Amino acid sequence: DRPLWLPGSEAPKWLDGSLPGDYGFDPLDLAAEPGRLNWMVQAELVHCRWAMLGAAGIFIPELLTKIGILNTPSWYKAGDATYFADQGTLFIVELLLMAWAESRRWADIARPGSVNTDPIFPNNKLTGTDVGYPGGLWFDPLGWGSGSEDKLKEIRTKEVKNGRLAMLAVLGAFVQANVTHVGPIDNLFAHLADPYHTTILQSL
Amino acid sequence: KRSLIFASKQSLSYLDGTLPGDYGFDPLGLMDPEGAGGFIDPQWLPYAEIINGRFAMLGAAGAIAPEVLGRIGLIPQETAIPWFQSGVIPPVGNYSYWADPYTLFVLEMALMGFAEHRRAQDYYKPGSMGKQYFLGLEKFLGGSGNPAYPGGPIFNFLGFGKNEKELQELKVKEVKNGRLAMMAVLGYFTQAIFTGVGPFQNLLDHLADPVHNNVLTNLKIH
Amino acid sequence: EWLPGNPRPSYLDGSAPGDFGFDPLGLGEVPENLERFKESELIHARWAMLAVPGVLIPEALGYGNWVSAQKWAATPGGQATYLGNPVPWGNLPVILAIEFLAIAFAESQRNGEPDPEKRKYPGGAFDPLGFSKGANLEELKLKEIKNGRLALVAFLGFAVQAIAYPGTGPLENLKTHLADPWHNTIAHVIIP
Amino acid sequence: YIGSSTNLIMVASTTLMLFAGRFGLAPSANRKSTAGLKLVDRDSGLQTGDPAGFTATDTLACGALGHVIGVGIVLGLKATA
Ligand code: CLA
Ligand code: CLA
Ligand SMILES: CC(/C=C/C=C(C)/C=C/[C@@]12O[C@]1(C)C[C@@H](O)CC2(C)C)=C\C=C\C=C(C)\C=C\C=C(C)\C=C\[C@@]12O[C@]1(C)C[C@@H](O)CC2(C)C
Ligand SMILES: CC(/C=C/C=C(C)/C=C/[C@@]12O[C@]1(C)C[C@@H](O)CC2(C)C)=C\C=C\C=C(C)\C=C\C=C(C)\C=C\[C@@]12O[C@]1(C)C[C@@H](O)CC2(C)C
Repeated sequence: DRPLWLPGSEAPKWLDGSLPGDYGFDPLDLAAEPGRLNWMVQAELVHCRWAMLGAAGIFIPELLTKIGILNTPSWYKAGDATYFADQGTLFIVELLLMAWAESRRWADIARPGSVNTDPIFPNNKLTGTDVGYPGGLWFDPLGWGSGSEDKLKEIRTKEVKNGRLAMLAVLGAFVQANVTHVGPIDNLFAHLADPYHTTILQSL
Repeated sequence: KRSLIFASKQSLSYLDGTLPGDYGFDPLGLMDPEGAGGFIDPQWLPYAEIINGRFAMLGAAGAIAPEVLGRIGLIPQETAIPWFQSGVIPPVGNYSYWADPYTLFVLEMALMGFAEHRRAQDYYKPGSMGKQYFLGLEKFLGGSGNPAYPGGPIFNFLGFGKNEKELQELKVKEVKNGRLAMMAVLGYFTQAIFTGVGPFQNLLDHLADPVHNNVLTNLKIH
Repeated sequence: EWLPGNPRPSYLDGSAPGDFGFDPLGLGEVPENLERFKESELIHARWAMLAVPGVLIPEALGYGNWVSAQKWAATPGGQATYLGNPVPWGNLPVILAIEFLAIAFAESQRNGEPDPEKRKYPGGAFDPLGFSKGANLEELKLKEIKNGRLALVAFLGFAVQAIAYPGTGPLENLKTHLADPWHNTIAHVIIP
Repeated sequence: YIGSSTNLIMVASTTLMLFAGRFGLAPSANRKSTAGLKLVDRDSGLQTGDPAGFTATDTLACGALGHVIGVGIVLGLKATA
């Protein structure tokens, strides 16, 4: 039917053919129970989108810092720099603003098509019909995610794949700076210099 | 039809399975209805078991909670002390609270009397605590037919056990956890005497070197 | 309505003041217990609304706070000013056993009234300005319950951020927040 | 201490007593001794998972008597040698 993670195999029954990025990769059957599949697809959507943003703040800064256009600190040292606010205050402000946005999304997931109206002004509405893809003039200012179902799967598939790669990259940076005690981009430009003696094994 | 631990022909005559934790374990025949009396009778022993077990659940999860929470480091370390050093036994250890432990004991006796006497009067005369005026909330403390399970708006405010099957399974789970907590408190006491350190310290000592940290190596007291 | 879209519980409809469907647990399932809890809510809310101005006005004039006196406090009457320059009759006693002797009276003459709606909204003798004898009574009850809930939350604050900074002004805390909006917040007690 | 003579004596005594009680070589709850020291069968009323009929009370009795005999032997061998 479709190219799966393994060339010779049979896709799990629950992952029939529908969701974007569907490749029948579920060895552990972590979405076999009915109803859990909807939760997981939303969960992966959230992580990947966060990871995309998190990778652009871990590599692009260091990308245009090592060559030098910004002079920003490293990703793993930005947690101590003094900013106009306080680190603790910034944490709490995030927590409440995150609470509002996360809570609005949670209500959408639990009851689809119930949080589609602006509270302050009950005239502005959010254009969205698929859970996890809410449009409107804020999230979708260009109308690039509405129309034929065919293009929806393409762009959605493009979205998740870049996201899956992004999640993997950020996991690297985390562990991969933890043991090497050096920046990610520095590792890249040290791996293309002497590739055969700059490997995971030679870092213990 | 059920698991039998150390049942007998005599015990199985009156232990049939109605009670939640009923497994026929009555080697001493203490719940024989033929010679029912004051406190040794079928109506009181399950109730006493449930109450001892509930207080033991509070004890086993309370005699070790401050020590664990101080080990993980979120309560002050001076409050992270073994249970026997919290003023319950002043000789082994004492702590200075807002009131001296005898004033605290008198306050505890007053409050626990107001609660325990009402529980007793509901056991002996069911429904008698929902008639006389009691600060206007005597209607919450009415109870049900079973003394051990009032299940009122206060004692059951999340409303578990809507159906009878889940209710009975939850009863069995309560009885099992209570028996475990009772045995755990007995272990707390004996280990406090034989070791001199808190239960979590004993657990960590056993987890460190199991073969040189056990009852056999540690009945040297110190 | 506390959560948009969340279905209303079958026993919490938009009839009585409030009724925003906020009952995650379900403590008010029984109609009579719900009726009693409503009255408990109004009593708590009215007490909180009375209390908060008594903690906001005094300090604003620079006379201390609600931490100024609850035990072993100003013996010469009320501090030395405003409430009458040591005018008050109960001058020396600070733990003053005349306040927990008349609130008992107000209780005792309060408890023992039929007609729950009149148990909660007496009217008549307790309506000097006759605002209840109007057509906007339901709106007024809603406004009262709303600032009542707000006062309850505000006094919960008062308590917690009196126990978090022993000795301070619960409104000079607003001064501290305004002097350093983004630098000093609750984070001090949440994250050091 | 595991290889000590005291440990060996105590283990042997307890094991021998348990073996005698379990395999009908000593009186038990279901094995009564008459005046002629002959073992007859009785219904003690205690149900046990042991196919032969060894009960928890039988185990406790045999272990207690084995410990008694082992302590006697250990102290006697210490006092004599
Ligand atoms: C407050 C203690 C207490 C009480 C009142 C009861 C009461 C009851 N149990 Mg429960 N039980 C308890 C503790 C208790 N149990 C504990 C700790 C365990 C785990 C070992 C069990 C395990 C258990 C099972 C598996 C079963 C019962 C059953 C019963 C009923 C049969 C009558 C009976 O047990 O004698 C009444 C008991 C007492 C009056 C307690 C006397 C305790 C004496 C004074 C001291 C005990 C020894 C002491 C701790 C020293 C220990 C030395 C050494 C062993 C370490 C009755 C409702 C049976 C039943 O029908 O279930 C409903 C049944 O099948 N119980
Ligand atoms: C809830 C039951 C429970 C549990 C989990 C433990 C666990 C432990 N005890 Mg405690 N203990 C208990 C009951 C319990 N005990 C009771 C009832 C007594 C009184 C007879 C004691 C008296 C006691 C002493 C005097 C000592 C321990 C010690 C120990 C440690 C094991 C080493 C050892 O010699 O064990 C000896 C264990 C016993 C003498 C009791 C065995 C029989 C009881 C009923 C436990 C049965 C366990 C069973 C599998 C259920 C476990 C529940 C759950 C964890 C699965 C370990 C932390 C030693 C220690 O602190 O090491 C540093 C030690 O010196 N215990
Ligand atoms: C969100 C995320 C990270 C984002 C990071 C952000 C936002 C923040 C960045 C920074 O904060 C730092 C770091 C430090 C600060 O100083 C600076 C900033 C810039 C502020 C990654 C997600 C990470 C998510 C990852 C890596 C997921 C891993 C999953 C894998 C690989 C395997 C699992 C499975 O295979 C099983 C077991 C069974 C299969 O059925 C299914 C699957 C799920 C596929
Ligand atoms: C109530 C109870 C424990 C209560 C504990 C409390 C309040 C602890 C309080 C504290 O920790 C905190 C909270 C805070 C600390 O800072 C201070 C203290 C004060 C230390 C234990 C009961 C504990 C009760 C126990 C252990 C009872 C065991 C009974 C058994 C085993 C009976 C067995 C039999 O009866 C059967 C089943 C069948 C019969 O036929 C045969 C036999 C064998 C007789």
